[PDB]
Amino acid sequence: IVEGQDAEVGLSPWQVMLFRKSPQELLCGASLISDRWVLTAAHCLLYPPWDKNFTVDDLLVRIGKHSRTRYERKVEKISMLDKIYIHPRYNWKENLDRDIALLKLKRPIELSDYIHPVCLPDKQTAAKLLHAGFKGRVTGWGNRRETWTTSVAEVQPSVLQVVNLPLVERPVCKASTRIRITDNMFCAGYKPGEGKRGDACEGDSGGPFVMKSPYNNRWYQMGIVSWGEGCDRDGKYGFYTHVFRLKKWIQKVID
Amino acid sequence: QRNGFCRLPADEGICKALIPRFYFNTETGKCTMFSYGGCGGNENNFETIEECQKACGAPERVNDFESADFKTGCEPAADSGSCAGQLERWFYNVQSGECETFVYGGCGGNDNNYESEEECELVCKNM
Amino acid sequence: FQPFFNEKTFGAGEADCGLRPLFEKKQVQDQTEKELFESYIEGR
Ligand code: NA
Repeated sequence: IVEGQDAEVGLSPWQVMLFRKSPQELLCGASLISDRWVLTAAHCLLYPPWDKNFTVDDLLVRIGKHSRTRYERKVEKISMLDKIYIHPRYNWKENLDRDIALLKLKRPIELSDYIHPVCLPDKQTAAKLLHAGFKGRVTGWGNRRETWTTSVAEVQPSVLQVVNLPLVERPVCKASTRIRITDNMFCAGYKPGEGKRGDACEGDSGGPFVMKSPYNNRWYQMGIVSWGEGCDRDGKYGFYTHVFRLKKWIQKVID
Repeated sequence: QRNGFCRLPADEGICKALIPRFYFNTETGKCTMFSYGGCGGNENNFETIEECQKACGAPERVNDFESADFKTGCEPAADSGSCAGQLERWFYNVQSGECETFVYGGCGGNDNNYESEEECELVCKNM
Repeated sequence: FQPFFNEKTFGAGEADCGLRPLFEKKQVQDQTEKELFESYIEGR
């Protein structure tokens, strides 16, 4: 997360770290949607240009985390996956269209102060909340700047990072990129001259873009960190998987 | 992953120069040389192969994740405690080098006591 | 609010979703959620 801040403890109790157990690394962010199911980006699991096709044997999820690196004994939960479900129409070749994956936990996890599921939007929530200018929230353990001069070490957060970003209208998203945008995407970020900055970056992918409803006080996951063009560049915006548009697929997989 | 321009095709543009540049080829997964005409094209266009790899190849990522304190969290032998519960727990066995099951009472014991094999292996079978 | 998924396959948690134990559950607002609500006045 670029131009964000350290998240408070328990700020984002649905936040999930997708973790590689071999060369121990943060692969991606994710989110807890029940005691059993985790939502992430398809490209976190499957990307043929990098020879990437992660199985349940390759991965762990770490839930309830604050520190990126500390083993948070008795607060974080570490668990294996039962199954992986990638959208069958995921367009990895062109534009990451339908960048969505469902992760079934091997065992249901117990909820706590630090572990709690996010809501998925219904039709009315999506209609009321998806307005240009309205701000959502992005969280992750990814890079704090796009580039470094000596080492990727200088851009690592010690704890979970948070940034709030305004939704952007279609025409502005379209003109910012040479890549083709679909209704399975929306973009977010400040415009040049708005005087504010912030973006997701490498390592934040798969993480949640959430909005707090003024109607019922609940947090809803509206998007998944999908792609961008660098991190926090002027005239550019982050793109997010439009979760409500892909809700029919989520229900089909879970049912 | 994130960088969308990496999935754009190589674009020479309409200008007539032969400038050696690099682009990420998604079919091969390799940063590949092409001739750039000197005007237009797209962001899948790098002066060096290193610049391309940094922008478009699999990234350099830290492995600075902490494991359990070995002395207190992994070395001690399994301890059931004082209670009479029958909870299946995992402990790192220094002799065998494996995380193994033991029966835990629910109270007392030591830090070498984990709820899954995979948590134990994560925090004990690393440095 | 009313839950959308079937609990038998979804598991538990949907009924209480999106309400954070350390924030909404104790009526404590977080550092920047005011910014989010302010955007509702400002936005379309
Ligand atoms: Na930007």
